[PDB]
Amino acid sequence: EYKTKVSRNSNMSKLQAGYLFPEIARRRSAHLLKYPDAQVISLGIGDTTEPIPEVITSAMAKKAHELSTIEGYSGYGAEQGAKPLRAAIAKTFYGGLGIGDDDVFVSDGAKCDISRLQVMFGSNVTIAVQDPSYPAYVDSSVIMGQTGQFNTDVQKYGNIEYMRCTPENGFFPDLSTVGRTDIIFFCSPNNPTGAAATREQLTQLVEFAKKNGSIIVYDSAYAMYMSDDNPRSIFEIPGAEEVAMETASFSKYAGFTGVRLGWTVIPKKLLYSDGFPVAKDFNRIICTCFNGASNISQAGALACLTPEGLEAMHKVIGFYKENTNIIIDTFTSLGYDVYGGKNAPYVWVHFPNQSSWDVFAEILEKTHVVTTPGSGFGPGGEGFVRVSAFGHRENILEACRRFKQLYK
Amino acid sequence: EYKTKVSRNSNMSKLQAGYLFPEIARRRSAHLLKYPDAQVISLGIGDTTEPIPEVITSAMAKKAHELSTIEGYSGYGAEQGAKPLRAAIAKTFYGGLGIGDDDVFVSDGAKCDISRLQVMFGSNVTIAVQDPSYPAYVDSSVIMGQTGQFNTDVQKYGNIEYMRCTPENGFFPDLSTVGRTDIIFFCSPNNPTGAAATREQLTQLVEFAKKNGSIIVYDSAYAMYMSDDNPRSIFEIPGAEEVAMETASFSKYAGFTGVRLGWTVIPKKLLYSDGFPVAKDFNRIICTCFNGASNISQAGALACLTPEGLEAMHKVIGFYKENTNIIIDTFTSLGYDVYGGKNAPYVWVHFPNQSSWDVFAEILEKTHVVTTPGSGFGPGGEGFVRVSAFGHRENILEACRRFKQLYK
Ligand SMILES: *Cc1c(COP(=O)(O)O)cnc(C)c1O
Repeated sequence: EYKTKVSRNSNMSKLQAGYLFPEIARRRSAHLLKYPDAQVISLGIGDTTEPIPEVITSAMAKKAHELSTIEGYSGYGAEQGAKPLRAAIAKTFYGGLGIGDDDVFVSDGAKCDISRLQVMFGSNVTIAVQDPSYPAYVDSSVIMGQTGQFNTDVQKYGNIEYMRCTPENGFFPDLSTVGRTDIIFFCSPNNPTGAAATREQLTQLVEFAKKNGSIIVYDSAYAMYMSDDNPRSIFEIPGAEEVAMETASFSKYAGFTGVRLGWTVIPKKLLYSDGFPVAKDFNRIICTCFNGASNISQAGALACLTPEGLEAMHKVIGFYKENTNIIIDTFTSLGYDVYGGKNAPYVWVHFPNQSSWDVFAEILEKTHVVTTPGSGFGPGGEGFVRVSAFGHRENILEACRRFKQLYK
Repeated sequence: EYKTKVSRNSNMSKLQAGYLFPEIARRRSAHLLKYPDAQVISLGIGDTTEPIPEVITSAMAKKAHELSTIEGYSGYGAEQGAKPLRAAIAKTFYGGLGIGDDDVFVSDGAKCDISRLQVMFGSNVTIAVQDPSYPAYVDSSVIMGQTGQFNTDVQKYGNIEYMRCTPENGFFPDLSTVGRTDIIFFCSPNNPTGAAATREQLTQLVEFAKKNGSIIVYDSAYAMYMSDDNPRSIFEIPGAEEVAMETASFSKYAGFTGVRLGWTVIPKKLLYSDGFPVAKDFNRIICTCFNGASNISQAGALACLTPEGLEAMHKVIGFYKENTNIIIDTFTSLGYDVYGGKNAPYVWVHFPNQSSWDVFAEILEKTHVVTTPGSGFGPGGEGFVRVSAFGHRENILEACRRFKQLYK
């Protein structure tokens, strides 16, 4: 029984358990083993369910055809992203906010941007996250050697600042009790709570980062579901250009979850403590560690940033916000406290006194509905469950009538 | 100017000057500011130039049309890649070599595979690479914390074993001179040299990884260009499954360079010194730090692994193999030592008593042909130049009459 002499990466061993999502999918592969005929409805992973609009798919199909012509054939392409696409993103999403074409970095998706940022920052930085938050920030940090071990008494990795975002503080932390770090990851609208920060809130966030000499990594993945009058971008806060970057994705807006495109914006005025432009480093990482987003997907996102493309996406965003209103109403009618739902395609449901893993297991077994337990998302966390609103209309109506049968 | 309080990642300051291909791209733009009317032919960056075979692009297109239907809409994940694709890759390139479906991890390409591997390994391993070798292994190693500083005397980074590969050893390390490392990056058919390890050399390498307790990262990106009767996979060497993983790309066979599809194979018996399965850590990385190759790229890759697919790839590999014989004929008829171009789309031309940067500057200046100086690939390296065989036939032909003009 042979073994090499290379030691496992000790940051891999720190990881408490497997990644939240494959584990949920694991738990559900198991349920369809126990019950091969169960009509399983999945509102677990925020996985878009509608076709991509024909305006996007034609662009992609035509790009594929053109690769078989001498004149349409491209090859390797700027790994920063096609220039017309960087421009279109700058203008569409950041026009009037001080961002140029050269500040946008197109990628194969935000999960990949996140880990690209993390290799760039290195393992000598400390980080803060919202609690609860999206598990890829915490997990990438452990992986990169930014942390200590996991403490099972608090449910926290050591050396990470966890910023409690609760129903009682509007899901915004009390920044007077948050310890300085190098990096602050901020998701708005938040996954899993659905909370979108206010102009005044983000104002404080910028001031805080500016006082502590921190970088904010702002995740606007969901910002197109905004209903309230709140910034969609951090760069709307004057002074964000000296302390902030933004990551986003086409997945939620265009349904590109299997299709794969995002970007990150690093402004010319984000500098490390020696004056070295942070953008200059991310560019160096992108050239050595990534090979550029797919040219078919880039033609895709290009067609998105057009009157028709934007119309198409508004429609699909409207469909999901309806599903979410339906989910909100069902749990409200059943007597539960539900947050989120206004500014994001998922709802955040309080089950007081119960473990969220237990709730998840109950709903799954009795209803054949997949949800996501809150403590998948950090210690603040327990016992909320995130219910996602990405399903066909019939599927959400039926999941909803299941939750109705189940609860009193 | 305002500056944050976070320090630059010291692994990025280690790096330097500033990635080779940008460096050549500059000198190419500089050159054209000098010769505005100049007909510049690029035999530089190894980049595919023929259209993707129709049978591929049709598959990719049809996939794109399908994302706009209820039936054929997808969504996320299985970031390991789709089952049928992993199956087809296992069967087609590793049939008979003990490799299961589950050992194959589909990625969006070989540069992103080295990223993910290097993060899985962590900052604490040491690495051996061939000298000259493809920059991505070296630069990614620096980025990850694996080296010390660059030494301008010898032109190498501290803490890397550079395994020299020269005319005098027929471009294979003399392994009894090679110090132990944790990882050995090994590319055959090699880039830049075009040299493909023999069955007896690869057996020597595995036996060396076995006694040193090392991991081989075998790079078969050019394996489909093999002409000599040499193993195309490391897994052809009995015992490789205990000490080797393999990394490949569709970029150089279907011209996927701008489309983006690769894979990495990790056998079941590859373990760390504590008995832990390397593949498991890899699966954890790909799950948390990547979101999968594109569904459209996967559909393309699947169309390749079919009789028509394979027929198409052979015809393109053949086109470029004919380009490369013409390059060899011409340098050889001109008196030089010319290496590779038998098992690879690269010729390795010896220009003794000159620096490769000057031969490059000379060729570029006086013929309007871009090459790649051998020194961009490491000290061993000096002074060859690499000539790529990817371009249109007329372009290769024209560059070749231009070489004759130029030489003695
Ligand atoms: C082209 C090439 C690869 C493939 O890179 P992709 O990211 O798939 O394009 C890998 N290794 C070497 C040495 C190469 O030349």
